[PDB]
Amino acid sequence: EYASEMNGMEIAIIGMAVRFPQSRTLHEFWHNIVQGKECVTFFSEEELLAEGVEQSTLDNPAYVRAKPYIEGICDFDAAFFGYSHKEAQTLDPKSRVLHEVAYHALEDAGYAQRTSDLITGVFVGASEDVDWLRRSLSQIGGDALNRFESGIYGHKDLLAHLIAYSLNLNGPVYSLYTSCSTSLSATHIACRSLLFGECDLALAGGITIDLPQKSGYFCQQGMIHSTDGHCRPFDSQASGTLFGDGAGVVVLRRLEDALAAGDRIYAVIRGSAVNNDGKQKIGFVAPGHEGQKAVICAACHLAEVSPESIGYVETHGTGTRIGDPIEFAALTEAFDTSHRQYCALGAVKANIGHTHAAAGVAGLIKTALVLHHRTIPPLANYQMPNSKLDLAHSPFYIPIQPQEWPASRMPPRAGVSSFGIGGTNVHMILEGLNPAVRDDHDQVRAPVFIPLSAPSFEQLDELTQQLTPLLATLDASTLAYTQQVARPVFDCRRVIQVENDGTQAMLASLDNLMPDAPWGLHCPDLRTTNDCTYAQWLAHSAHYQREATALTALLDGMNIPPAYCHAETWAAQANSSLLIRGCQTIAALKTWMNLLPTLTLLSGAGTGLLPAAAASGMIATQDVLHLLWEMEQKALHLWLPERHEPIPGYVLAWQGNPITDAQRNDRGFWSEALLADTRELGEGVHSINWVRLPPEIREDVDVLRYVAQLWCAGINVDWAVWYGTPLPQRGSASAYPFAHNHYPLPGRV
Amino acid sequence: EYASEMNGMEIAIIGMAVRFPQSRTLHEFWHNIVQGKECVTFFSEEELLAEGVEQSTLDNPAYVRAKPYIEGICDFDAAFFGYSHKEAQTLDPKSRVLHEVAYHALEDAGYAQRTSDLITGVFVGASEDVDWLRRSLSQIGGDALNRFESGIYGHKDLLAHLIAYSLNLNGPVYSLYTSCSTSLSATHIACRSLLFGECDLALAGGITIDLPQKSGYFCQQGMIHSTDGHCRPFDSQASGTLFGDGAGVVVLRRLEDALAAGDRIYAVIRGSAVNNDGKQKIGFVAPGHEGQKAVICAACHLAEVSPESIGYVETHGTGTRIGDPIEFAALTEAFDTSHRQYCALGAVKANIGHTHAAAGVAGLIKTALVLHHRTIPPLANYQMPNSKLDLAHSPFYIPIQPQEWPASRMPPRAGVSSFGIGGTNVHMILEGLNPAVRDDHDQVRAPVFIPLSAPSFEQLDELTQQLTPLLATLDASTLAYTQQVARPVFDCRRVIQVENDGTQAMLASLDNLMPDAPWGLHCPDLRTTNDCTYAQWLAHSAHYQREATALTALLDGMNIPPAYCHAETWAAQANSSLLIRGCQTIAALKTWMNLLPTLTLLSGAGTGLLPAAAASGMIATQDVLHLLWEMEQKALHLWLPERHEPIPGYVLAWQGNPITDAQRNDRGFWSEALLADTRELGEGVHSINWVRLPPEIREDVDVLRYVAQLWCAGINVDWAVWYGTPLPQRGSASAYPFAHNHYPLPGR
Repeated sequence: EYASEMNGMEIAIIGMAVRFPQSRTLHEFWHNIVQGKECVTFFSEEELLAEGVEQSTLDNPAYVRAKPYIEGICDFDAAFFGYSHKEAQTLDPKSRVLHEVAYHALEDAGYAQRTSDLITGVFVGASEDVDWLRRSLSQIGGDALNRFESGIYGHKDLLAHLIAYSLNLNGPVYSLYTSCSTSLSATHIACRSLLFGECDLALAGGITIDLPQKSGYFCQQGMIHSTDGHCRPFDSQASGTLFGDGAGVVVLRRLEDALAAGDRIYAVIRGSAVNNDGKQKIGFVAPGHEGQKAVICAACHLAEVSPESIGYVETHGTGTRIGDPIEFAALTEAFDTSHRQYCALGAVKANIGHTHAAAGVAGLIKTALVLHHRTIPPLANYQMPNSKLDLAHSPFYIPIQPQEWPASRMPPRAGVSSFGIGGTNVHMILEGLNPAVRDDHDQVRAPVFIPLSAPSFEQLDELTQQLTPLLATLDASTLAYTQQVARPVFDCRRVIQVENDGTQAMLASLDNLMPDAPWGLHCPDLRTTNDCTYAQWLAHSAHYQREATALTALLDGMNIPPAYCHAETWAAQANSSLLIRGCQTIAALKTWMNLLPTLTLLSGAGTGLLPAAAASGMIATQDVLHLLWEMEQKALHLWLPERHEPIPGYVLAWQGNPITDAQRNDRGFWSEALLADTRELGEGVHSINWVRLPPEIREDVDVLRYVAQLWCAGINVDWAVWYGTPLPQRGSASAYPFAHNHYPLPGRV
Repeated sequence: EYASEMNGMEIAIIGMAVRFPQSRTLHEFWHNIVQGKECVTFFSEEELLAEGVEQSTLDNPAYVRAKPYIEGICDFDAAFFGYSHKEAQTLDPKSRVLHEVAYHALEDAGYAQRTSDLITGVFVGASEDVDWLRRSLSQIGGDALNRFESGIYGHKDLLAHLIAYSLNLNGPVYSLYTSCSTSLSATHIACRSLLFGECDLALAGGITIDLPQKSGYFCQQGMIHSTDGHCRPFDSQASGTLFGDGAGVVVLRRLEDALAAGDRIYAVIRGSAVNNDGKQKIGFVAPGHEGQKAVICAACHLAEVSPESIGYVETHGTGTRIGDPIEFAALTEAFDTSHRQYCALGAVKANIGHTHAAAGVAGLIKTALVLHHRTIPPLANYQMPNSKLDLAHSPFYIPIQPQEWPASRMPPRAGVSSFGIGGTNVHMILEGLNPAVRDDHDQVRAPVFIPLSAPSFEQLDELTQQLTPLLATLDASTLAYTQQVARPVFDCRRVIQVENDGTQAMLASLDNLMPDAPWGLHCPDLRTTNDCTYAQWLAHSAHYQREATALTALLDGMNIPPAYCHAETWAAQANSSLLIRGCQTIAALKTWMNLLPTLTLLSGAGTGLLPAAAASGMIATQDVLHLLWEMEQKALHLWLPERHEPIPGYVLAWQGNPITDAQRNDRGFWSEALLADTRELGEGVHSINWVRLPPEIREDVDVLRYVAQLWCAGINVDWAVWYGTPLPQRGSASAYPFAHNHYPLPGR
């Protein structure tokens, strides 16, 4: 829950995906952040010569062989996003990488393929590097049609529109640029476009791929750059600024919609200000002290947040000698508080370098993870404060070792600053959420079931190997529920059972399974039997209880005695009646049609045929219920009801033979079936699949195991029917395994 | 003035500028629009071959020798925007052109060098050309630092931040791209930034320049490019689209602020919508029926505008044979009304071609001019409707002749639609404001003065020759007023007096002025002169009337009046009462001080020292009214005042000799001062410029003529002080004369 006063300006971060340096996933990114490790990979001369960088530049001492690079520039799943191999070859690598990162952000949001009723805008940015321009334009142009298609597909300008076209997003799709605050500017436009209500979801956040991956950079004195290959923000050894690669996408909702839909929310963006320096600085690349102070004050006033209550600031933190004290003094002036050493500082550019179009979304994703985990990270590469940082009389301390959030700064509020080269300064105030009530004291909960699904079996193997650090990071219950309801399903399926001690047990396939057969559920004669089509196991399911309330409301005005009209009392008086057994079987079959929506046949022998017919809709419920009352006591003058047709996707059976619109008008075989009361099991051959549980069901999760084994077959099980009236909070499941085909870079000088 | 409902959603287009094909200014653009002029030019083989296009590419029959191009992409005034010459050479030729167009839009809004208290955002978007990438990266990378600076100045994506740096705009500055709708998406999020309160002004715009200017293009079957160099939207012989260069910037403001600040408003964007096609089309480069229909419906809903009240729709109108019936059908099914042919269809791409990424602001500027001029333009190259177009069962007709905006369509609402290749569809609903009243009642009353100013006399001559089409189009009085209050002043100045027949007479300069002399206002003796400090001519000023009312409100508490008060009949006893001559002089002097900010001396011949000290603050105003009443009766002893401190500046003199802090404290100087002198040049020689008006003054525009000659003689004039309580309306004055320097394109 949020637990602060809700103005209208509240945007929730409901799912984030990264491809930062050494940070392929969000958990690897958080691991690098809380471990405080630099993600720059210093290379070797053989690696530079392999990537096409010549010894006449390797011998140059102002060429630092270091780059915070991204693995997987050339890998792309073309067919998943609707591309041909020729189209994916002509695509920019930024287009391919942000295709995958944006899909992973929708997946982490829980909206991977349920973007139909939601308007989703794509607000992404992209840096431009001249290296891709040299490679792509230096190739032979050929014809004019190919050149027009190459200018459409292979430029970063149409990045957002390609992402929207592949992911079928029909909101405000903009491709922004403000050159270092590009992705907090994109997040600001996303927040404003959501608060206006143009879109209901918003993908925000940029990408930089410096085409030559595994290369170095030319440090130079007139530039600002890291002279040694490390970025040291707010540090006495601040060498300069290290330009990494990166890609980050956040998915954003209004907090009212995100709380109503049960979305996991990392943090909420309370307010966001954007200004520009204009001429109020030294030059075009200079920082502006007053512009940064004004944007922090405007965002704090925006968020109705006093900077007393801010416990972390993700600074822009470029690691330069002169820009860091301007940023610190602007933060000190905007925090006109006279409270000393309470807010932490941070810079993600210590870890992943400057990212230049994903720098703002790097800071936003890092700050949302900081508020989500309530853990102040360490600021990497920091030992001594910069000599002109007046750190002692300031609001801000710098964390050297990871710590949890201070108790006297609650609710956790934090600020994300990204200040552009170009002058565009963005500040965002973010508030953390109160953590979820885990009512377990690490007691024995249940074996949970994680339904992995991939379009091919090797990707399913990638998923199953992905599940092990995922269970190392999260809890099994929310990961299981999120893979149940928030992930789209595909052909190749696999369920993993996870116990209290973490052991990933693959559920076995179903036996006696034949392909291309209808799915049926048969209920025996309820006069002799006791199981009311497994209704003692659906008694928790908050849908059986819903249909029990429905039959209670229908019965009140129908039947006299109290013991038949109280809900949730039917467990003890189950064997004491037949009307109770029929009502239990009605609600059980309704839940067994909600689950397994492709369960097509309904079957029933003896007096369970009236539950089968009333659930299927072939007979109305009224005459079934009071008819079942006289089968409870009278068994004389049965009244055969009206011939209704069932629910048109569904179909009835008697013992496996479908009694469907060929005999249904007859009074003969209905009364012959009902008055017989035989219960005899159904025949061996019906060429269909029976929903028949194993007889070792004693623990209320073996039924969930069985419907998981059903899901591992062709059934598209709707798992939300199963769960009780406290539904599980969602959280983050697996990321998609992409069928990584390889497209090389056409490199030419 | 607006005549609709203020929901708080309205954004006023208060200033526009273009650089379109054959459209250097806004008026050339509107002339090309109303004449239906196709602004595409066709080249000969010698012109293209000498321009730098290969002979094989010329004699290819799949080459079309036509391009709607911008004149002057290599010209730029670098020193105006803070650029050195190499630094402006490293600017791409979209940065230079859009600095000029953006300054012209901000100047047309009247906020050139007035964006101090206003937070101004820049929301522009360029479309990158592969050919200037070939130029700029065909240059040798001699240094790494030069490559970094040439990557942050050479790339179009820093376009908005370069504009905001050069113009000192400190609001939300974004560079955007949504394709054929880049500049309407820019206008859209500019509108949302204004409506949210992020910025008070917003420069929204876009630009394409495909850098071989004057060069043809390649067409074939798989491209949408036109077969014959003609863009013919909604036409039977629609060949295909025709891509040209273009630039255009609108300046936007919230409508309540634009009405409060008295801005000229072209049109009012009532509501805007942006969606995307998504995957719901055939391909990525295809148009989408449902996206366009949904965005037109959403924009009409958010604007609270019924689609039967829309009298003109500026379409995308790309000129293709397939996309034109798709766009017409989406407009038809978004216009759910059953009325037939009440709305005109427009397409600026008939005129200027598909100016990519400036097409949205081309259509928006055209639509805002249509609503401003209340004129429905022809659709150019239109002869016959397309065979898939059902104009008969539709809300739309295609005008062939320039029609007036019909009655029973007030207030004039219009929609503008730009539909990107990329899927982003923007639709906007614009409402025209109202016509200007023109309350001269077709009579001759006043020559009016147009203060041109420029930093050099070549620029000032160019600005002077701007006035023949500007007076051919605009009203002279509002042209003069918005030159007076809404243009920045520079050093080289020239006033052009325009009489009521429109003939331009340059206003002759002051033939006797002294350059370093401080300016002073001498007022003579009050006992002998029936005339005050030109107060009979300054009576019509609003500032003078305000000061007279406040002064009389001070006066009547302890004046023991003879009831000659209330400051509206002071001309009645301006021959007799020394009291109201003195008070009238005080109010006038003070008006002269507020009208000319560089006024210093206040010399007086005797009893004019009381109004002089009343303005300069050395004696309090109540004290000089009381003492001057005592001088009116004069039977008692003379009074020595409290002798307060002087105001900074505004120093006192007696005959031109600035006397302060030597005998300003004691008594007898005041005695020999309040005894009269009756001498005009009492100083002899002191090298002081005076505000002695010409001796022949009849028409009351002669005093404004003298103030204009003072302005042309090197001092600032607060021109708004002069005018009455109905102030004139601002309008469009004059495009700035940029000192063009040629920056050639690099080879290959």
